[PDB]
Amino acid sequence: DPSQYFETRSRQIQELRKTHEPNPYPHKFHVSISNPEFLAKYAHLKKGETLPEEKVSIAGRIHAKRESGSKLKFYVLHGDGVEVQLMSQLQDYCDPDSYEKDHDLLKRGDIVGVEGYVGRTQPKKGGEGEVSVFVSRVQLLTPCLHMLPAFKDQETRYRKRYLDLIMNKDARNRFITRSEIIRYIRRFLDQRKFIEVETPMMNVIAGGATAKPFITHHNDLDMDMYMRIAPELFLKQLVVGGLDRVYEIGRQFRNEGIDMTHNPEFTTCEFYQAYADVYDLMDMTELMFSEMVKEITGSYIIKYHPDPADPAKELELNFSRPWKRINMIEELEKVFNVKFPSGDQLHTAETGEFLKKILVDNKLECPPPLTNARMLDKLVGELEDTCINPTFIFGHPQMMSPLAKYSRDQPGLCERFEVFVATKEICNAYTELNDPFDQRARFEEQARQKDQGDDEAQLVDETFCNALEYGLPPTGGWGCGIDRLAMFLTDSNTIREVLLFPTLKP
Amino acid sequence: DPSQYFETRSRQIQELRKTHEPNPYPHKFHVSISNPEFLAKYAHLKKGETLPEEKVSIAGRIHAKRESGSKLKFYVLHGDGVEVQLMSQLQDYCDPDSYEKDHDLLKRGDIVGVEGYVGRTQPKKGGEGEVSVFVSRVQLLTPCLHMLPAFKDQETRYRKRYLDLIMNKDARNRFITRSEIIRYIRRFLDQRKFIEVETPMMNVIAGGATAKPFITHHNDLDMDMYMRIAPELFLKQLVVGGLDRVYEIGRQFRNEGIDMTHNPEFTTCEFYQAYADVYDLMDMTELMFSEMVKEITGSYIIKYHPDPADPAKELELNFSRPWKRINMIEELEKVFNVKFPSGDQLHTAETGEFLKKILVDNKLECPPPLTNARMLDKLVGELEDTCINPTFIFGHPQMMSPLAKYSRDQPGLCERFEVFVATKEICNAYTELNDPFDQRARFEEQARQKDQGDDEAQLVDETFCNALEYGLPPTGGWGCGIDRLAMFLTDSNTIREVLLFPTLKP
Ligand SMILES: NCCCC[C@H](N)C(=O)NS(=O)(=O)OC[C@H]1O[C@@H](n2cnc3c(N)ncnc32)[C@H](O)[C@@H]1O
Ligand SMILES: NCCCC[C@H](N)C(=O)NS(=O)(=O)OC[C@H]1O[C@@H](n2cnc3c(N)ncnc32)[C@H](O)[C@@H]1O
Repeated sequence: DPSQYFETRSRQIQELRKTHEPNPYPHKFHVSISNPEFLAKYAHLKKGETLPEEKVSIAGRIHAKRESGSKLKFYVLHGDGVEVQLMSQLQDYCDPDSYEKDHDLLKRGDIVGVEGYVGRTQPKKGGEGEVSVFVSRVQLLTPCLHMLPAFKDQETRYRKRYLDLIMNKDARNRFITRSEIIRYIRRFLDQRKFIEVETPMMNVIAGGATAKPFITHHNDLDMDMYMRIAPELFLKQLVVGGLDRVYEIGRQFRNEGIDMTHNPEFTTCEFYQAYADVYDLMDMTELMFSEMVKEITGSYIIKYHPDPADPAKELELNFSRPWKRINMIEELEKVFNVKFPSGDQLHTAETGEFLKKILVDNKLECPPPLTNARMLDKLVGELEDTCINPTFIFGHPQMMSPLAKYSRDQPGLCERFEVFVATKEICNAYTELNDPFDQRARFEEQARQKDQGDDEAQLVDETFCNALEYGLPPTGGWGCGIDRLAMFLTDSNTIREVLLFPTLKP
Repeated sequence: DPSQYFETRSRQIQELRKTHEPNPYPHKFHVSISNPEFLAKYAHLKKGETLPEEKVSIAGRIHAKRESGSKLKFYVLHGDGVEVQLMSQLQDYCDPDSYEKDHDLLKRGDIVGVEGYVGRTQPKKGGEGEVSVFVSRVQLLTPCLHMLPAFKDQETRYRKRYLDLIMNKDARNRFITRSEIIRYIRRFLDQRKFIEVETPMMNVIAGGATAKPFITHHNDLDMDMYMRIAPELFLKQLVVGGLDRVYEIGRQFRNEGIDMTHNPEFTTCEFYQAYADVYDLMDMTELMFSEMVKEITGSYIIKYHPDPADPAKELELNFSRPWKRINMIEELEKVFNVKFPSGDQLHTAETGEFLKKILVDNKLECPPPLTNARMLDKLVGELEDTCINPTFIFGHPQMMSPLAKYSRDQPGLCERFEVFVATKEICNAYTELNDPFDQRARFEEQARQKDQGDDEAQLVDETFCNALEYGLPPTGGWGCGIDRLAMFLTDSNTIREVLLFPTLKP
């Protein structure tokens, strides 16, 4: 029957394309007022009151149609996230000889334009009225050839996102919220005289993060190229150039598997501020995010539901300042009740045995290669799993942070922090390593990590090294995951529901 | 000697990293006031007047250093696009025993922080004074290991953009202007209740334009994918979903050669508005662009210098409304003094012979394949080459516009326009083709164009065709080249000077 409806409506519309008495695909319809403005402009009307002088013209998609008798029909239009009811008595219709022929063509799902006047209906059985258009003329703008469903399934909603947006309206709101998150961040940085810049997405070396890149080829120059995994190395060059405050909100490309917090392409905001350090960035972060949550949510506290198998599970995310701050190695010592190496020894093979002994005793599986950086990163997860409120984890070792500046007092650690919300990492920031001598050392250490099997290690970029030799000022850098911010502010348990068209496993 | 300077400064700084008496790479310096704010706050000072009570602390890069005698030195700092002079008498220096040792370490090009008070110098020979910092303490923040040049060359500036920004400051301004163009467009659309969205950059089918795409591979899913050449087909699906007004400012990827108006990756703004048509878009375009030019330039008229071999050549770009409007085929008939086919016959092989006869008689070389769409596109160039002011070219044929809606009165043409400025195409817009029956026809016609050798033809996307069957309202679509807008508003004769890091021919 769905196939029968599609074939019947197709032949009907196809005939109208030849005959053009209704002209099923007209060019222009003049909308006098949007549906939301319509409902707000005339909400003051009392139940039963009408203004026949107030002529309007609106448009939208038919979501409901009912007809009682032959001289009365009702419609419900969806438009701009608002539902508007139409009432078409025959005494209100201009040209009553066209009344029945104009209506019989309209089916549920069609885009229609309608003219008429304003009034609030008076139900005999339910009361409270409804601001409606008292139809004088109705006109088909675009016919819907398919029968719309009466649709829970998840991964069909991702291939036909447009159908999801038609049927739910719940999806529509969270993508608007995602837009508002991005515009809040731009406002925050623009007001601080940041310059919005754009750096290449196709590079000969993909640096600035630890990830596997996408590869492509430019035919005209017979040149293989990597899709960028981060804009970091370019943005620091701009700061070397004199652009003291830059930021970029764009797409990243990382060749990794899909899960509830990972997409092969995703949006991240990175900003760089000269003459600031981590402690400036820590105050910037919790000022920006706490006040963003209150402005968008209405409260400093969010109720998040992480488990899709148990929607009753409720987490309470308190973004109130000050945020909890913890030192990584200090708390790792408390988690496992053991004194860790000094910190300048965290790269040694003796430390590697120490880390693996903790992993196998606690039955924590670390996928190979078992470099000290990866093994420790797995151990840090035991800290992340109790960070519900936004929590700073500070003091990453140097073997894990090839581009973060060494700590001014703690020997083997870096001035670096990550923020975790509901156990997920939402942003990464540190004091920019502006020391070309130490930078070379970190790049050599990464090269040795790749020698033991870590293909995602960050090897040296000599142009970036040249910029550090000309001089990068003391600056602070910062990067966040926009998609993950959208998850927690829209109460989405998966990243595939804050992405309009998520990467499809075909 | 440049190598000798780099090796000498390296050994010197390397020693300071061990000794740490100066500590060549300190962590944090507290800037009391930015250099531009400094020059504006104290510009009221008269020549010779000082305020020893007003203590400041600023930072920047040394661009000039002079020393007269042993107790007086001058510096000139560059910061935030502003140049500030430092005066360091020994009577002003706190701890005079450190005065000479603190200064001798500083070389031209170093990032330094400086403290002192405010005053305007009084030159005995040149007058007019200069608001200066009367130094009490100077401190090295980042040493510059390389000798800066005394630098015209072009393509070395693209590989070391940071060096370009250090030496010129002329480059710095046009990238700020480019930022202001993007933010003007966002303001224009945001004020009209547009939603800023993001659509995939990695698709299984790259549609929405006529171009050759980049190909890549996702390992986890063993899946080949195309980098997007346009977001159009996704944005129309959002309008089918109920997002009546959407826009996206992001990167496009087209595998084509580099020239003065083409980069393999470039930024384009596309917006889609339901219930509007070309004539709405034409007024939107010349309202947005004319008022953007006046707000950013200060005038409705721009002086553009297109030829790099002849910088004296000056074009006058008048963005005043109304803009000139011309019909494509109507003016092509006047250009060649010949009546063109009816328009519904422009796809036929008889028309193909007609087009080639014009091309070979006028010695216009069209690279194969010689499809009617390509041959006509070459002929249209003869119109483009006299469009100095922003000019609409309206009425493209259907064989050239597979996604533009057919004209309501002109049989074989589409409601489509392109805007040309100084003979270059800056934007492309039309009435969205919301007719799935005719859309299939256009996709079949493109498939036949590919059969005759046009590998860039737009073949069918069946998911997008499904969305049109559910119903796309009558909408108008619009797309512009941000990089090309930046060229004309910054007086840049090549696209590689409005791109921070342009694609490098290695
Ligand atoms: N100089 C200071 C550091 C700047 C940030 C650094 N360049 C960077 O790339 N950070 S990152 O940790 O690699 O990623 C940034 C954030 O993006 C998010 N992210 C990372 N990978 C993904 C994926 N795959 N999908 C979605 N979001 C992701 C996550 O919240 C991260 O904290
Ligand atoms: N539905 C209305 C039409 C929307 C626009 C359509 N999707 C589109 O892609 N237009 S385009 O003509 O293919 O490109 C848009 C603009 O981008 C610019 N452009 C195109 N190719 C390049 C390249 N290679 N570099 C820089 N700028 C470029 C140029 O000004 C074009 O007018």
